[PDB]
This record gives sequence, C-alpha cells and structure tokens, in this order.
Amino acid sequence: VDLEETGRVLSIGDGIARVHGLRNVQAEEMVEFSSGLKGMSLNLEPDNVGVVVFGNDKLIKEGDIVKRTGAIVDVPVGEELLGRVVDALGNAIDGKGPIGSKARRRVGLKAPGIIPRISVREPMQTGIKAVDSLVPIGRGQRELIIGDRQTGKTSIAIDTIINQKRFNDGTDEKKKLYCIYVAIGQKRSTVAQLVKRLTDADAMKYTIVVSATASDAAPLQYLAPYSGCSMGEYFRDNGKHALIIYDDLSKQAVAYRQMSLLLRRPPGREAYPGDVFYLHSRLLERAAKMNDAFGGGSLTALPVIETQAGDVSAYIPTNVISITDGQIFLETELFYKGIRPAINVGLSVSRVGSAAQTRAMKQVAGTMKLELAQYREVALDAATQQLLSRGVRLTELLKQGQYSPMAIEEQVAVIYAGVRGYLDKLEPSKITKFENAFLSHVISQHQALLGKIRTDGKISEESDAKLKEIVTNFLAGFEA
Amino acid sequence: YFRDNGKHALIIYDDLSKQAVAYRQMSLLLRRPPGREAYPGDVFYLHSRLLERAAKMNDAFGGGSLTALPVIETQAGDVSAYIPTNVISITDGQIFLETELFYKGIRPAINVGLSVSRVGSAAQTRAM
Amino acid sequence: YFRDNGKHALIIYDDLSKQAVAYRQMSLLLRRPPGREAYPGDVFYLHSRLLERAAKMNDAFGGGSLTALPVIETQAGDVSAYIPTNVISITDGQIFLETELFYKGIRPAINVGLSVSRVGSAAQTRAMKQVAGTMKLELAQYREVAAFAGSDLDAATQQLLSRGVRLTELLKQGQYSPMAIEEQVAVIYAGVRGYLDKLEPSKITKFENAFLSHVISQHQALLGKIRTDGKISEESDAKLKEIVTNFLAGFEA
Amino acid sequence: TTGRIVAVIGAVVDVQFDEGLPPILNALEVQGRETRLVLEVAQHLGESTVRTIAMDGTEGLVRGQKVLDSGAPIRIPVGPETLGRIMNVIGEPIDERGPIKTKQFAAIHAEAPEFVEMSVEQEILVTGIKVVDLLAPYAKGGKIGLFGGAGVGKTVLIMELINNVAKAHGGYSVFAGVGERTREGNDLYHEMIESGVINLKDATSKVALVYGQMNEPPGARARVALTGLTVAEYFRDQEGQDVLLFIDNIFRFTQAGSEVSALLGRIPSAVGYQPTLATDMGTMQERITTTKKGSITSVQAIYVPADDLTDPAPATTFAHLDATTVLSRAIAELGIYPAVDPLDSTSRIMDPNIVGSEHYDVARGVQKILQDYKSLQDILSEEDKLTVSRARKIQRFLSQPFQVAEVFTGHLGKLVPLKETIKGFQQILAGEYDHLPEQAFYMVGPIEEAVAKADKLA
Amino acid sequence: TTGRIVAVIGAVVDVQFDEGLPPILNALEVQGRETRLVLEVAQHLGESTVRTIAMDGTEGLVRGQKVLDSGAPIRIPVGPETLGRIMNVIGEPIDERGPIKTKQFAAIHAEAPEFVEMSVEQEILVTGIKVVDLLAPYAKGGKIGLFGGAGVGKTVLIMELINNVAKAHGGYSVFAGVGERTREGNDLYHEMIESGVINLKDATSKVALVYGQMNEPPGARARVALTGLTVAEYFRDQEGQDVLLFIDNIFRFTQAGSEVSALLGRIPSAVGYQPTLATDMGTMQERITTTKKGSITSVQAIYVPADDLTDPAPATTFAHLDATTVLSRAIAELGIYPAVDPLDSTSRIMDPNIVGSEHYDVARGVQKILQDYKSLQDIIAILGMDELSEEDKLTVSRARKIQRFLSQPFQVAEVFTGHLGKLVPLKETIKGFQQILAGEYDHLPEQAFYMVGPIEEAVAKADKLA
Amino acid sequence: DPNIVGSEHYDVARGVQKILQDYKSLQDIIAILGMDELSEEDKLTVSRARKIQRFLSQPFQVAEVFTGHLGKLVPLKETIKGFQQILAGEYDHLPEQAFYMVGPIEEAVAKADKLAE
Amino acid sequence: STTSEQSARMTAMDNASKNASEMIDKLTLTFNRTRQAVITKELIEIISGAA
Ligand SMILES: Nc1ncnc2c1ncn2[C@@H]1O[C@H](COP(=O)(O)OP(=O)(O)O)[C@@H](O)[C@H]1O
Ligand SMILES: Nc1ncnc2c1ncn2[C@@H]1O[C@H](COP(=O)(O)OP(=O)(O)O)[C@@H](O)[C@H]1O
Ligand SMILES: Nc1ncnc2c1ncn2[C@@H]1O[C@H](COP(=O)(O)OP(=O)(O)O)[C@@H](O)[C@H]1O
Ligand SMILES: [Mg+2]
Ligand SMILES: [Mg+2]
Repeated sequence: VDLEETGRVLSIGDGIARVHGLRNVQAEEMVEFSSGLKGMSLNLEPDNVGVVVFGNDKLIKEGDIVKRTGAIVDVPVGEELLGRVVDALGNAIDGKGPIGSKARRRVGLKAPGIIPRISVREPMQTGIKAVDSLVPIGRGQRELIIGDRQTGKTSIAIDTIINQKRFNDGTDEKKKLYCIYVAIGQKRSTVAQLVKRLTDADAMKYTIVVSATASDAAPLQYLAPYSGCSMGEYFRDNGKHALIIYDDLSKQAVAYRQMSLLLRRPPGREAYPGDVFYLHSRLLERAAKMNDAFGGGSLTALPVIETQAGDVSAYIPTNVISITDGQIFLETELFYKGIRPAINVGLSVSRVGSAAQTRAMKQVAGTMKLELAQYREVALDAATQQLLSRGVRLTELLKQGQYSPMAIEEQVAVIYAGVRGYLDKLEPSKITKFENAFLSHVISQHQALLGKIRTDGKISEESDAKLKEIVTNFLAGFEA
Repeated sequence: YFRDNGKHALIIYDDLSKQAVAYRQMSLLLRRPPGREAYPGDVFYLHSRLLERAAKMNDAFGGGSLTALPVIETQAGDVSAYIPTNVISITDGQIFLETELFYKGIRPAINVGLSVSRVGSAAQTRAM
Repeated sequence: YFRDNGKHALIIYDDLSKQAVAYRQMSLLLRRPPGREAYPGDVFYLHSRLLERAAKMNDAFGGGSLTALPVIETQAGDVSAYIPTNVISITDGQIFLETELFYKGIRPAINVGLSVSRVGSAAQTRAMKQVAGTMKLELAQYREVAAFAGSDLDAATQQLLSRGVRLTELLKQGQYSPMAIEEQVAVIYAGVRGYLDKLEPSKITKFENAFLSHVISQHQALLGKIRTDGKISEESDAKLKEIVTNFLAGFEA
Repeated sequence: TTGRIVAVIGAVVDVQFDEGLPPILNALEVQGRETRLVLEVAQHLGESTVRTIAMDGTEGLVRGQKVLDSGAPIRIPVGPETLGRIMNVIGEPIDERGPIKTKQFAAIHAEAPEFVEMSVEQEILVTGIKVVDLLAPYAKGGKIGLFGGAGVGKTVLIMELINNVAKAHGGYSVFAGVGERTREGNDLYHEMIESGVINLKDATSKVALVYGQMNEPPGARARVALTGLTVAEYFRDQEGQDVLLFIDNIFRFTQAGSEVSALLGRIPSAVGYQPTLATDMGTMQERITTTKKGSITSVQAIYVPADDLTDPAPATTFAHLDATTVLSRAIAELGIYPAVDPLDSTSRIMDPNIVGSEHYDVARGVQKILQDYKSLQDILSEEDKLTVSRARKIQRFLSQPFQVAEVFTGHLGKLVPLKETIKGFQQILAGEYDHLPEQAFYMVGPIEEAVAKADKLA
Repeated sequence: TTGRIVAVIGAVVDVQFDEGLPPILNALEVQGRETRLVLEVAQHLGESTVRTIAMDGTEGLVRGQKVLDSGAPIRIPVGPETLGRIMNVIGEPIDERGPIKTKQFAAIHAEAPEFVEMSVEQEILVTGIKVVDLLAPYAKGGKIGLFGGAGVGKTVLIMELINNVAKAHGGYSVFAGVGERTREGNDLYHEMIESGVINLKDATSKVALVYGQMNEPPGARARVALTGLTVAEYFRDQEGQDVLLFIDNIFRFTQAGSEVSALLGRIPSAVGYQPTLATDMGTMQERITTTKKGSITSVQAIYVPADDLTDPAPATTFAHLDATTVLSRAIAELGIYPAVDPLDSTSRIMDPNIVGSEHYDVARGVQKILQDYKSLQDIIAILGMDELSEEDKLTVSRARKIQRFLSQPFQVAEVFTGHLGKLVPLKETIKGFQQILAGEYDHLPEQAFYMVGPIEEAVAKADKLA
Repeated sequence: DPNIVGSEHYDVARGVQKILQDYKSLQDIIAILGMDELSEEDKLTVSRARKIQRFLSQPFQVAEVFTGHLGKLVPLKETIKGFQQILAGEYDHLPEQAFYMVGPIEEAVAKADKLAE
Repeated sequence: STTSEQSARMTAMDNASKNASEMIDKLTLTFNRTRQAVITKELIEIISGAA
C-alpha cells in the first residue's frame, strides 16, 4: 500500500532484482527482502530500483515485498568482533551467539585524504626472517603478497597473525596489533581449519575473520573486503593498530566480473569491467597511517593476488602492484628447490617499509642485502667465488619452517653469524643445522643479551663485542 | 533403418564443419545468443545428438549396427577450435591427416602417433 | 583542381589511421553497430573512395595527375590489423618501415623485401632503370644468404653477402637532403658494378659523401649530360668508370 | 497451480502463471507428453512469466500447453535401493530393471553444510593402494583430481577404489557420468558387473550409478552431478558414512554450465565460459565435505583443454582439489600397475600433524631416492650402485595387483593396510632387503610377500 | 530554475528541469547534502532531462532531490594565492588552511590555443640524467611523456625530474595528482614544506598542488586533470612567466573516462574503451602547450595497461608528445635504473642541426651496438657468448658496458640504493659513451660501469676491484 | 590422376613435389649449421631442388617492365621432359641461375654458355 | 684431441638442447595466454555488435 517506504519485486534472475516502488530510497542503501535476505540499491531508475542481492536469489520471487532500512550499507565494528567468525554482512557464523556491537561503519567510506596521513615509521613484524630483514613492512602500509597457487601466499599471512601474540600479551598498548583475515572464494573447510590453527596457537583472541566462501553468492564475495576494512578502520581512527589480509583479491575480481557481465556492462581485458582497478584502489587506499591529531592509529594491508604461470604482467596483478607500496613475490621454481619461504629477494620490494625497521635489523640486513645483490650477477677466481660462497650461505639463513615466527632479536642473531663470516668455512648443506644449534644455544645461555638487543632495538659497542665472543666460541664447539 | 532391422550400415558426414556453419547462420538470424566463434550454446548438442545415434545393438534388438565416419575440416591443424573440439570429444577416435605427410610422399597422409581408436584392437582379426 | 586543369599535384594523408578513429567515434555515437576492432562496416569504403580519386588523366582531359601518399601507423608491427590490411589492398604499392632497421643504422628504415611498387620501371628515368634493374634480385639473393650464414661460406656465397651489404650501405641517406636523379645514379653505379666490393663496409657512407662532392664540384659536365640525356651514355659510362676506379684507390689508402 | 507455455526457443521454455509463481530452481512437469519432460525454473522475467531450462528435448511443444508445479526442486530417489541401479538426472531408472522402489526422496538443489557443521579434524582415507596411501593420500571429505589419458587404468582404479573402500570401511560409492558417451556408459556398466562392484542377483552392489549422456540438453548434463551428489548425501547425513563420489568428467560439468549460460543469453566471461563459472563450481563443490555425521570424498576426472593448465575450466577446479592421482602412459608401458606417477601425484595432507609422525619422513625418503634416480639416469660409481638398486626396488614395490584385475592377469588382488604399507617402504630404504633381486617386489601385497617370492625362484 | 533527480547509477545522475534547461558542461549544486556535490551536465537527453556526472560519491541521493544550476561551468581559484595550497576537483581547499581568497576565478573547461598562437622554439633542457640527455633529450617549453607499466619507475623518475629542473627554474610549478596514491601526495607536500619550495608561513611558495587520487569516483578522476591544467594555464598567459606542469598519472584521466562511458549508454570502442577516447584526450592535451604568450614545460607520467604499449590509451598519447621516455620491465628486472629503453625513447630535437654532430653520432652509435647486441640475444642464450666470433664478442662486451653506464643513482632513490645521487653534465655524458664506443675501456670489468656518475667514477670503481 | 594426365606426367609432378618437400627439411639444417654439414647425397638433392625452383619460374608476356626480357609459352610435353631431365641429374653440371626466368629446357642450356663470357 | 673434442661437444650440445627446451616452455605459456586473449577479443566484438 505504501510505495514510498516499501516496494515489490518485478523480476529476478540476471543477478539483480528489479523492484517497483521504493520512491524515497537512497543510492547505496541497504534494503530488506520478505524472505529474510538483504540487498543494496544500485540502480535508481524512473520506474524501478535495481537491487544487488547479498545471498541466494532463489529465495526471491516476483511480487515479494521489499522494505527500506534507511541506512547506507554498513557493518558492525568494534572490539566485540575479536575472536569471532562473521560473514560478509558482519553476521556471526561460528554459532557462539550475537555480537554485542555498538558502533556501525559504512562499507564504502572514502579513504582519508592527504592531511590526516603521516609517513610510516612503526614496524609491522611478521616473524619471517626474509620479510623482516629484506622486505620490511611498516604500520599503515600496503604490501602485496603475489604468486602462483601453493607457493606459500596464505602461509605468510598466517605466520604474521600468529607472531602478534608476543606483542598483544605484553604491557605496551601502542605496540599491539589487531588482526583481520578476509576469506574470498576459499573453501569453507580451509577457513574452518584456519580458525582452529589460530585457536590452538592462541591468536584468535585478537583476530576477526570475515568469510565469504565459494558457495556464497558473488555479491557477498564482492562485499567481504569492504566489510573487513570497515572493521579495521575502527582501530585506525581510534588510536589503535590493525592488520588486514585479503585472501584473495583475485577471486573478488572474478566475483565482481560475474556481477558486471550479468549487469551487461562492457568488458575489456580478460572480460573484466573498466572499473576493476577502481574496485581494488578504493579498498586499499583506506589502509593508512594517521597522524597524532587523529589518535595515531594505522591500518596495514596485505592483499593477495594469485598469478597464473608466474605471469606478473597480467591485468589484475598489474593493477594491485600499481596500488600497493611494493610486493612480496613468490615463485614455484624456488619452492621446488627447497627455498621456503619461496620469496624472490631480487624482485621483492618494500617501498615505504624501509623506514619502519629496527636499528638492530638494519645493522645486519643492510650488508646482507648488498652481498645478495653482489651474488646475483654471477649466479671462478677468488674474488667472485667468495661472493658465490657468501651468497649460498646467506640464502640458507633465509630458509624457514612454518608456525614458528621468530622474534626480532633472534633473527638479528642468525643474520649476524652469516654476515660477519662465521659460516664461510662450513659447507652450505649443513647451515640450517648450525642455525638451529646456535639459536637454541643463545636462548638457553644468553637471555641477558637477547633481552638487551630487543629493548634497545640496537647493537652498540657493548653488544657487538659481546656477540663476537658468543659466536666465535660456539663455532669452535660446533664440529658437525 | 538398417541398424534396427538387423542389418549393418555405415554413414559418412562430409562434412560436419559446414553443417555447423549452416546452423550458425540460422541461429544468429533468429537472434539466438551468440557464443565463441559466433556459434550458439547448443552447437555441441547439435553434433552429440547425431553421432550418439551411431551404435552397435545387441542380439536381443536384432544385432544391427550403425557406424559413423564424420568429417571435420581444421584450419592450420587447430584441433582446439570450437567445432573440432566438440566433435573430437564426442567421437570414439580420430584419423589425422597432415599436409606435410601428403607432400613427403606418405599418402594416405595418416599420423600413426596422433591418430587413435580406443576401441581399436577389439575389431581386428587374429591374422591382423 | 590541378588534376583537372592540366597540372600535377601530390597529396599526403598523415594519417588515415587517425581519420578512421574519428569516423568510428561518429558511427558508434550515431548508434551504428560496431564490427572488427569496433570499426563500422564501411571503414574500407571510407579509404577506397578517397584513394581512387588519385589518377593520371588522358590528354583530352588535360594530361594532369593526382598522386596520393597515404600514411598508416601500425601497432608493434601488426600488419594484420583491420585498418592497415584495407589500405595495403587499395594502394599500388607500400613502403614498409621498421624500428629494428632504424636503430641498426638503416635510415631511411625501408624494408626492401616487403616494399613494392606495381607501376615499376615505367615510373623511372632511363638512367635509373639501368642501375636499379639488377638491384632488386641482387638484394633478394643477399637476404636469402643473410639468414643462411660463422660456419664459413664458399667464395660464391660470400660474394653475394658482400655485394648485398655494400648496396644496403648505399641505400642509407640523411634527412632534408633530397638528391637529384643524376647524383643518385652515379652513387648506385659504383656499388652495382662492384667497384666497392672489396671496400670495408664501415667507410661506404664516408665514401659516398666525398665521392659525390668531388663529382659535384669537378664533374658538372658529366652529371649535366646524364640529367639532360636521361640515360647513361657510352661516353658517360666510360667517364663514370674512370672516376670511380681512381677515386677507389686513393680512398683505400 | 497450473501454468501455460508462452515461448519455446531450443532448450529454453517460458511459462506464464495465473495465481502463484514457482520460485527459482523448482521443477515443472509438462503435461500431455509420452515421456516425462521436466523444466527447471531459472528466471522470473516479470508479468507472471518464468524462464526454464529443459531436461529433455522440446520438440512438439505448443504455446499454451499445461505445466504442473511440483512445488519443489527436482526430487530423486535415495536409499540403499539405489545401489546397483542407473538413474538419469531427474531420478528415472534407465537400466530397465523396474522402478527404483525407494523409501525416501530428496531434492537435488541443496545448500552446502554451514560453517558450524564443518569438521575441523583432518583424517586420512585409507584406500589400501600402496602408491596412494604413502605418497599422495586421500583425505576424508576431500577432492582428488584424477589425471591421465585414455587406456592407462582410470576405470580399473575407480572400480578398485569402490571395492577397497566398501571392503575395509563399509562406505558405499556413487558414480556420476557427466556428459559421457552412451557407448562407454554401457561398457562401464558391464565392466562393473564383471568386477563385482555391481551385482544384479543379490543386494551386495557397492555403487549407485547416475548418468547424463552426451545427446542430452545442457541443463540435464549440468544438474546430473548434483543428482549423484544428492544420492551420496543420503548415506552421509542419515546413516553417517565415509562416501565416495566419482565425477567423470569435471570439465564436462563446466562445459554444460557454459551452454546453459549461453542459452539464457548471459554474456560469456573469458575464453567463452560462463560468468558464473566460479559460483557454479562453488555451490557444487562445497557439498563434498566432512561434517559431524560423516564425509563425502570425491574423485574427479580431469581434462586439460589445449594442454593448457591456465585455462579457466581447470584453473577454477584446481582451487578445490586436495590431492592428485596422476596416471602415466610411460609407466604403463613399463608394465607397472597401477600406472601411477610417484612424483607427479601430490597431496596437501602430507603433513606430520595430519598423518602419523612416522608417515611423513618415510614418504619424503621415497620421493628423494626417486628424484635422485631420475637425475642420475644420464650415465659407474660406488654410492650410486646402492641407491640405483634401491630405487628400482621401490618402484616395483609401488605396483600392486588389483582384485578387479583378474580378467587381465591370473594373479590374486590385494588390499594392503596403511601400517603394513608404511613399514614396507621404510625397510627397503634402510637397506634391509639389499640381498634380494629386483623382480621380488613386482606385483606383491605386503612386504612379507616380497620375502616369499625371493625364496621360490632361488 | 530548480531541478529534480530522476535517475542515479554510479557517477551518472539524471536531472529533470521544469523551465530553463542548463547548457552542457554546467555545474549543478545538489541540495540536501552535508558536503558540496557538483554534477557536471554532459548530455541533453530530451524531454527536459539532462545527463550529468558527479564529482564525488552519489550515495545518499534520492529520486526527487533538488538540484540547482550554477549558471556556469565548474569554476576554480586561479592566481598567485594558490601557490602552496592543495585543492580538489572543484577548486575547494583540502589542506585545512582555510579559504583560497583569489581575485580571479576560471572555468576548468576552455578551448585550446589556436594555430597562430603556436611557438616553434626548440631548446635543450639538460636533465642531468644520462639516458635522457644522450638519447632522447627534453626541450624547454616542450611536451614530455614518461611511459611505463606497473612499478618500473614512472613516479620515481618524475620526482627526480622535479628535483633536477624546478630548482634551476626561476618560476612557478604545478603538480596534478591524477588517480594515483594519496600517501604519495602526503610525501610530496611535507617534503616541499621541509625543503622550502612550499611555505605555510610566507607567500614565497613556488608550487601549486591539485589532487584527485585513486580513492575518488570516476567523475573526479576524469576531470581533476583539467583543474590542475587551468591553474597552469593562468600562469602562462596572464603573467608571461614560465610554468612547469607535472602530471601523475595522465592515464587515470582516460581510465576514469572509460568507467563513466559504460553508464552513459555509449556503444564501447575496442578493448572496452570509450568511443570518444582520442577526441577526449585531444581537447584535453592541446590545452597543455607553449604559446607565443608564455611557456609550459609539461612532464606527464603515462601508465601502460598490462605492459601493452599498443593499448589505445598509451598508443594515442604518443602524438601529443615532443619527447618520450619508455620504461621496460625486462630492463628493470636486470637491475638497470632508470629502466629506460634506449631503443624506444625518442625526441624531436635528436638532430645534428640542433644538438650537434658529435652528440648525434654518439647517440646513434650507442643505439647501433645495442640493437646489434639485441639481435644476438637468441644465439647467446642457446649456445653461449663463447661460441660467438671475435667481431661479435667485442660488440657484446662493449654493449654490456654501455647498458650499465646508462644506469644512474637518483637523489630520490637515496634510500632504495643507499648510494649518493648523481647529476651528470651533458658534455661529460657524451664523452663517457664516446670512449667506450671507440674502445678505450675494453680492459675494465662490467660492474665498474654499473650505477655510476661520470666516466671518471667508472675508472675509480675499477681500482678497488684490482 | 595417373588415369587422366598419364602415368608419366603424374610421376614427374609428384617427383618434383617430393624433392622440394625434402629440400624444405634440408633448409632447416643449412639455416643453423650451414652448407658444409650436408652429405654428398644431400647437396646433390639441394642443387637439384634449387634448379627445379627456378625452372618452375618463367617470364610472362604481360610482365615486360618487371623482368626485363620478353615472355614465352612452353608446351606441355616439353614441360614434363624438362623437369624429368633435372630429376635424373642430367644438368648437375649447369649453373644455378641458368634455370631462372627461361622458357623450355633448351633455353637453360643456351643461358649456361652466356654466363661464361 | 679428437676424443676430447667430441665428448666436450656431446655436453655442449646437451646444454644447448636444455636451453632451447626451456625457451620453448616459456614461449608455450605466452602462446596459451595469447590464444585465450584472442578468443575473448573475438567474443566481445560479437556481443557488442549484437547489443
Ligand atoms: N615455509 C614453508 N615450509 C614448508 N612448507 C610450507 C611453507 N610455506 C608453505 N608451505 C606448504 O605449502 C603448501 C601451500 O602453501 P599456501 O600458503 O597454501 O600457498 P598458497 O597460499 O599460494 O596456496 C601448504 O600445504 C603449506 O603446508
Ligand atoms: N590395475 C591394473 N592391472 C593390470 N592391468 C591394467 C590395470 N589397469 C589398467 N590395465 C590395463 O589397461 C587397459 C585399459 O584399462 P582401463 O581401466 O579400461 O583404462 P581406461 O579406462 O583409461 O580405458 C586394460 O586392458 C588393462 O589390461
Ligand atoms: N631510478 C630508480 N632507482 C632505484 N629504484 C627504482 C628506480 N625506479 C624505480 N625503482 C624501484 O621501483 C619501485 C616502483 O617505482 P614507481 O616509480 O613507484 O613505479 P610506478 O610509479 O611506475 O608504479 C620503487 O619502489 C623502487 O624500489
Ligand atoms: Mg592461499
Ligand atoms: Mg607511480
């Protein structure tokens, strides 16, 4: 009876529902279907309203009543979401009950401009040797994880979330980092296994999981990164620090490409819409570092792009690379050879993250970076053979197992040994064995020095000569 | 007719490529939704209906048979083209011909390696 | 106007690529359905009706002419594209230019193998026909052996490579110095008659500059006779031979 | 209520309704036809008219012909009575053995189990086959991509898997024939009778067949995989079983989904495939999973078009696979059966936390020696003579006589337990059987049979 | 006078007027919005209904909401009191420093200078960069373009060119951020405050900033290039003083144009682009030019979709340029920075009559040996360098040394390298390459030429390796 | 077909096609390794194939401006015989350019004398 | 010398046959990308021409 605050479905099939009425409805406003489903007002037309349905459109029939919610598409935000698994709409899907959320934030809020921002300076520790040394990430930065399937992309993200427990338990509020993992297009099983891994490692308590799986409708998968970002933006504007991971943005584009082609919009490269770059750019721009006048919070972004056959010149990869502040590039060839993580140090870059790296790590990684750079042009007289000798040895140090992200001071110890030429006389194949035996030695014997470097964030004359006696004496002991 | 009345018949479609071209003309002009190579989404359904009708009946149904030898014309050996793709997967086997073999002197120009018949052996005589 | 009033005119369309782009915009926004590369169905007829208007009239109509030089820009050498394939089939010939040759020192960057002219020697002066007549096949014999060669080649096939390399060096030319036809024949003469076969390829360009300026300042009567007579005279052939052989040995030292 | 046909274009049928409209995915029964023609509701076009995909040929249809709404999606027979029988997509028997006298029915369009219903535990599905259990093990509620050409042993492997799973664990299997040749559908049916997995004279059949032949409209071939999925869902949800679902072939499932999309006028995505490519796959694949009641584990035959792995059809599929069983022709020509490539075949559940802490190291050692053997096949040194011999004595122990393979070879088939499989390959690596010849390991069950064969021909 | 919204989709908004219809390009003001929402009229649809394109987000708009005609097109602040300030598409200040009180305003749409207004002056602009000065030098008052794919160094190059030229150019400069990174705008702003070229305390500011980045809807990104352009236009004409215009990135203009074209009911061109691609670019680019009245030295960063230089967006741009700098991914991945392709970078002043006979010959010598080296690349990869002749091995060694001597440490990349920034004069750049071509440093190792300033440092680097 | 044009005609046509197709595979070798690598049997077929290539070519009577010299018509019986002679190796002593742009096989013999002096 | 020359050539051409095979593999991946690209481009030109 009231075609102003209410409406009725005219037609449904081609992804979007045509709705009669709803005269007072806003653009990008959430609507409410009879069956219980929600949707978004996309097309405001003289005679109808085009509605993007967040769910299975089998539940919508012609003649079904549609109601206004009165609000631009928003999601619940706040610290109540920590420890919970939600869908794209922020609805709890872990059976643990309703989320006592107070505040709500629009999913399509425009990214902060020039003035509210400041240069990144606070480190975002992953616990990975290769990342925290050669490709250092800062808080508020965007760092792309790119590579083929099964190269280790998700593994980087998970070990990073697990690493934060060492901060989130300590009595220093500024150094804490609240994590958010967005699952786009993944199997429901992979996510169910992922929540258990975080639960058992006690990382879930500071993690929010937003899940739009392979069986969920494309609109839900389209929305999922924007809902997760809004949840991370709560911390950003309230003096706290949040890490967001989009796993993966490649499948979001496939989900959006479906929507666009059903909307009969003109396709381009790989049948993608012309605004597909804009689909990612508006999302990743929202990840920022805020100045003191805005609380000093930050949102760090780790988007994931699955390449085909190692091609980085493809349409979607080229978009996100031109959005993020550098890339962590993984290669299938490196993984097969034993290089795990399969990070290509030569092609991996961290643009603004170099400023956000501890003084101690800069004292060892800088000279490791140069020696690896020297190693790459040759890979034989005593001059080049030494560079080849140093190269393969430092490469073995970059090899790391899963589910044991290392502390910064422990990482700075193992790179110290390699850089200062303590591995030179040892054969390359047994470097890992040395690394484990050396590390277990310094944690058992020298907690006084590991606690010394971490607090100072620096290796001074006091600690340099102190660490010289430790490695030299151990190396004489190490005889296998 | 022969297949159902106990007799054995052999049919040669020369060629199915042009039949698909005739059906594409009909479909496009009726404004049916065009797909890859302008062909409609039922062009597979077109060939599969015809070729599936070739069978060997059991003795309870007379024991008759219909053998089909359809012909596809490839362009520069492109077996990945839409019409060649459909018919290859439908058929039981392929007899491949190449221009290089023909002019080398190997005519009939059959690639033994590329040509296949996954039934094959069950047909051959003991002497063969 | 010139064509129909007993005069000869030359037109240059630079370029018909950007004209097609403009016409496509019009046709698309008039709601005419797009075809290959979004172009309308009549994009060929656009250029055909234009270039057909270039003609050589008979004497009853004035004997005037209109010569057309359309320009087409390709993308990454893709001569298969919709627009370029149309204009190639229209015209009486094409001059193919490539970046590879341009940066190899071959300037102008004319790919001789791909470039043709259907009118042919009927569009040449009797002098130029004598020297260029052999060049076509002689360079075709060269390009065959070029992608055929350091496994060591026999005396005959190494000779074909030498001749071709030296003629290619003569086809090099700077900008804004268009040459008269008598000066062209003279420099082609020296190469085509083998007078440069045993000269180091790096100094052919240097040779041409000094050789031509010597013939320009000291042998105007030779060039003037080739210009006016329109062919290589038996006396002119003897004189050209006299200059090139003696200049050769001086330059070689 | 009753509807009337208003449009017929190929396999697309438009039906108008006077009072109430059938929701999307509902099955419509066409009246006044000799054979049952079902229409699946796809779109609500407006003006009380719905758009449908036909499950059979549309010839002879008139505008205004009566159509009955079933009030539900296609409902097929489920239960133990389905075992040994062949059904089409709509649930009719096509084996001419009478009606499938079932106790229950179930709709083919069911949603994937909820996030809370998911089992977090990762378990190993024991197949009994040695090549698989050690190097590329099958996971409970997982997807396995069966690679291999024609004539390498895919059907023999399938028939053995049905045999082995129901033998040791008691779990029944379901075969889905998606767009298969009628001739090879006939040949497969009888080969299963010969193998024993289908019996016609008692109720001991271990497989329920679901066929959707090539000569059928895209709709039928598209939903046929969902039908078999529903057959398999009964045993898991109602009776709590670890069930097998065989999908042959997964590309043809994708192929038929593209054709449906193209028939409905939907603009095609890259390489001509449907825009709903990933969601057609997702809503199907996510039903294959471990729940609280049990699990559905699927073996899916793979075709790679133009030998291109980056093609959207296989590329979308690969993201769902947990394991791969790669069959090789070169290994088949060497006489090794099953013709499994011991290096190509991979599995995600090769982790010391999922499988036993004794499982991982053994399989890595087997992988190491086989890679070293192939790398050194170019060329006599001391260290090689021992490793070359051992690796060849592992390849032969990877082979296994199948119970299904009694019509080919006279040898008796074997089911080798996981614990006996692990200890066997561990003993060859350590150097326990360096005093035995190579042919002692060719075609044997457990490693106690490798000892016994060396005694007989001595 | 008053209008009503009848249709909304994305940036495309339809308005109906009862009496008096607004002409195309007119700015419209939406009523009921907390912040200013400008609709720019693009098409007259008929039946007293106009098709408009917004300059900000259209979320929260209702059918029946009121719209007012401003009477004119979008007008922005122009003049000396814009220097040191940041503004958006519609000329609104976004630096939180208050209102931009200018005496003059100007519409963002203007017709391009006529043929009689064109100047033919061609004079070399020494950048201090080796690849640029040697092979494809830039011109004063000329149009410069920087081509490149994702991450090859377009932004890093334009920022070094700001540092090398803007100091030695006693005039005003304009930067237009188009559809790029917002944090880059933050870095540029505060760096300029740090150095002193932008002053908040004083009116000594020399650079005006205009920003519409990749967080803005297509309407804003499509027009923001004109806003920064109009600021640059004023300084050229109504003063006579020379202007530098830096744009990063101009592709975003054409890309945003593609986004709206899909909603304006157009039939798409090739690659899904807008049918008006070349003419949209044409009327925009021809405003960026030097006249007889004043001089504009424009540098434009130009994105390349999927590294394809044949893409309609970068391909159409070539004809609007006087000097091109094409960056390559393969050259970047070899470790060469700047990743300039020596065989795809051109300049209209690369001519013996303009730059000198010695400059030209060396430039063409460098290019000849690099094309000769590129031809052998296949046989080198199959067999090896050792299977080449003595003639070929000599060119290969020299060409590989020339490749590396083309690379250069940048002052902006003082952290990315840790090395010192190098600025090399033209005469020393010519001399350097000339000596390698004549065979004077054949004995020296390759890595000695990698990342150095002048030729003297290549010798001094080789001494340490002895 | 042998039963149409004659068995003599047909076999020469296939013989000419066979040696030219075999030469194409030999062209793949001399592109990389060169002429020095070929067997004595190989360079015998190459020289014959290259002579057959040129003998297939003839000056047209409408193409006076392109080839320089006048065009000529060749009878069928002389065409079969000409190629037949080259395939047998009767003109392995004659130079390569003697077969280029000539009429019947008799003109190729006369041109061979004209290349000497 | 000739026994040394031949066995060293055996390895030299073995390494060259490895380098050429790696080169084919990289081009085959390019071919497959280009093949997919052409199919989509033809398909868009038909859809657009219909709409
Ligand atoms: N550093 C590592 N060491 C050992 N195994 C690893 C490592 N990183 C990843 N893996 C393994 O590789 C497989 C694929 O990793 P994953 O993170 O899923 O890659 P992607 O995200 O690209 O699919 C997983 O099964 C994981 O166990
Ligand atoms: N496990 C096995 N043991 C022995 N022979 C086998 C085995 N698997 C396959 N074969 C042989 O391979 C042939 C084809 O097997 P089949 O399973 O029908 O392959 P496909 O299904 O690919 O045609 C059979 O004739 C059989 O002799
Ligand atoms: N001249 C250079 N010197 C050192 N590094 C460079 C240079 N140019 C580019 N890079 C590297 O490439 C990355 C991306 O450069 P950028 O200019 O942002 O690319 P684009 O703007 O083309 O996306 C930088 O973070 C830097 O590490
Ligand atoms: Mg992953
Ligand atoms: Mg940039």
